[PDB]
Amino acid sequence: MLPRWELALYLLASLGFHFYSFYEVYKVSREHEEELDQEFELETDTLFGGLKKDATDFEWSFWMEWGKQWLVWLLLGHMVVSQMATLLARKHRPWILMLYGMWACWCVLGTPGVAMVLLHTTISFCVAQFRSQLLTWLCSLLLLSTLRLQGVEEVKRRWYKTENEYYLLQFTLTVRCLYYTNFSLELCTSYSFPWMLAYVFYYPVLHNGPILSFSEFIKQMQQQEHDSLKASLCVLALGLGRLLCWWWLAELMAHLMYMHAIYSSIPLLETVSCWTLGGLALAQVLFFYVKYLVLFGVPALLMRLDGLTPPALPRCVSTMFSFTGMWRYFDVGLHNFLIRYVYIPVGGSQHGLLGTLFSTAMTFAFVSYWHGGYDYLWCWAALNWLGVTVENGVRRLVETPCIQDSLARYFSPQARRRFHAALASCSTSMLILSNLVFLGGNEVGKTYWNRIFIQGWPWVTLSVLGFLYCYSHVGIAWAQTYATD
Amino acid sequence: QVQLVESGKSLRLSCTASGAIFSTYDVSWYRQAPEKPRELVAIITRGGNTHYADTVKGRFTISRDNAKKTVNLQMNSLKPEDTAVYYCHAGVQGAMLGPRNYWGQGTQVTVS
Ligand code: HEM
Ligand SMILES: CC(C)CCC[C@@H](C)[C@H]1CC[C@H]2[C@@H]3CC=C4C[C@@H](O)CC[C@]4(C)[C@H]3CC[C@]12C
Ligand SMILES: Cc1cccc([C@H]2c3ccsc3CCN2C(=O)CNCC(C)C)n1
Ligand SMILES: CCCCCCCCCCCCCCCC(=O)O
Repeated sequence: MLPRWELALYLLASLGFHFYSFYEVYKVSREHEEELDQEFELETDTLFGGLKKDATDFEWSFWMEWGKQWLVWLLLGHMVVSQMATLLARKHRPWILMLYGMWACWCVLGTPGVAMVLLHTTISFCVAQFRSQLLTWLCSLLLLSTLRLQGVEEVKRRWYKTENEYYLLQFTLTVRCLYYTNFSLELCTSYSFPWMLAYVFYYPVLHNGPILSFSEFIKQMQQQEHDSLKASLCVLALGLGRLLCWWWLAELMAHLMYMHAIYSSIPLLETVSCWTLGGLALAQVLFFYVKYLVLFGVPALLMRLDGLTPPALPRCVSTMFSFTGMWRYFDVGLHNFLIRYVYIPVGGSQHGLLGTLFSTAMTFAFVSYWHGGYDYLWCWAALNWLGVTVENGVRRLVETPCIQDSLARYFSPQARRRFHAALASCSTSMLILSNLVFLGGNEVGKTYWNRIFIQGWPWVTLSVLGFLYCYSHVGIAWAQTYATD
Repeated sequence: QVQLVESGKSLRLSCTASGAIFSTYDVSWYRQAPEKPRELVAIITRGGNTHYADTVKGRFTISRDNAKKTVNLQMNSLKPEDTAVYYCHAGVQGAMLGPRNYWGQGTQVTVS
């Protein structure tokens, strides 16, 4: 749709301000190294010369710590046991995998927590016997709230010597919530307590993994065909190479940029150059993408080696230009879950506009609540709700035959592409703000909003919108491939 | 395992976290009068931003010092209602920092 030279110029500008802003972030991090070390105790390693890591991130440091401790070995064991079952006798593979999942859950959490998962699953199963979608949703919500209660938190903390084990239990149960809620809703020979235990205690996605729809699990696990061992080895080698590359990139961004430390000390964030501000925003979202690439590629890798078909991994968030697009592609598993359940049952967009505005509102309320329900999560979800609704309304208005005919009459398609990118610039300028509010908390979002739009209304806003305009042109040009079909 | 321990004319309260990176916690001060739910009194975020409950605005001052990992609530012009149990609460804000949340033990405050 565009002359090659124009697209090349847009792409060069896009990579230009990404790398320039990263350079600004790197310089700022270098300048304040001593203060951050004395404040947030930057870690030390020999991975990259004399650089000192910034482990103020919680998910990354936590998951890497565990991966070293136990999870990597247990995943290797799961791989070995899966291959052994497939070779000796595949007829009993599902139950062998279930037993291995129970044993691994016991090893990393002991009986206190395997019992908790079993109790949650059993209660969900019994409630499912009543066969009422409302009952199942209420049971899942109440179980999640119990996970969020205080006395429950204290009793759980009592059992575990190290807090990290308690947080692992919290994440495991937060995801079991979705897994057994999915199964219970589907229930409302295939559906028996043995199958539900097989699904819940599936080790690859036990702790924090892509939400694997029960349909795929039952269909492919019950399958009677598999690839050769040589193909499995080749896939394992390639997947492990890609995972190592992704982990190396995550470590590179952790070392070069102290983005997390800069976001922890709000006073610094409010006195840096605006180029550094945009660089910090982009570095934050890109580090999050790499983190949920590394963490979601290991379960995905294992399930690929088991013959399962996992949800597609997130697509680089430097080519995402919309609330709906990156709600569809970044988190594929959760998106499929939220569409099939949660959204459709309430009514969705097939019954009146109010129906759409309430189905989307309820979906986003549940999504915010699931992540934990803190205040900043509610703000991020409200921002996303407004963005998604506004975008859907604009798309509907454009799709009207009169509007389409007028646009064709007046604006050339080459021109209408420029208008599309111009709108995408604002949409993305709010897409990054919502993500910043989700990551750094309300204060970071307020600092960005004051510094960029209000305090810099004359020219800073225009500069940001122009750079996001080039960004949107590149993003739409790339996304023209997959989005169409 | 972060531990918050309270302490303590006017009365000065405190909440001194230990073994924690206190530069990021958004400490707070919840008070629970008997036969009533716990209610927010004063919250001080990690950027210095301060917020107060409507009933106790101006009279109450909340301050913090990251150097010593301490918080201090200053209650002035006490009234018979203020008698309650005051709970610290050190919770983070942001998906990078995580789901940290360490309610304090709590302390008793009485007048008349
Ligand atoms: C505007 C600049 C950028 C553009 C146009 C861009 C575009 C793309 C595209 C098209 C892909 C493959 C499509 C897909 O994975 O869904 C990709 C992959 C990726 N991008 Fe970006 N990207 C940009 C900047 C960045 C930056 C700064 C990083 C920093 C880490 C990054 C990290 C990644 C990673 C990790 C992958 C996956 C690599 C792989 O496993 O094959 N991207 N990018
Ligand atoms: C969801 C969880 C289980 C993901 C775990 C990711 C795996 C692949 C991660 C977690 C911890 C990582 C290790 C952490 C530290 C080191 C030391 C370094 O000198 C070589 C890489 C190595 C050995 C890493 C290899 C990859 C690793 C094992
Ligand atoms: C606005 C928006 C919509 C959808 C997903 C996201 C991503 C995303 C990407 C780049 S920074 C960012 C911040 C917030 N986010 C998520 O918390 C993803 N949830 C993880 C679940 C699905 C396992 N943002
Ligand atoms: C809250 C949304 C922020 C999104 C920022 C995206 C990155 C765009 C690049 C901005 C660079 C700085 C613009 C010029 C500022 C100046 O010259 O003072």
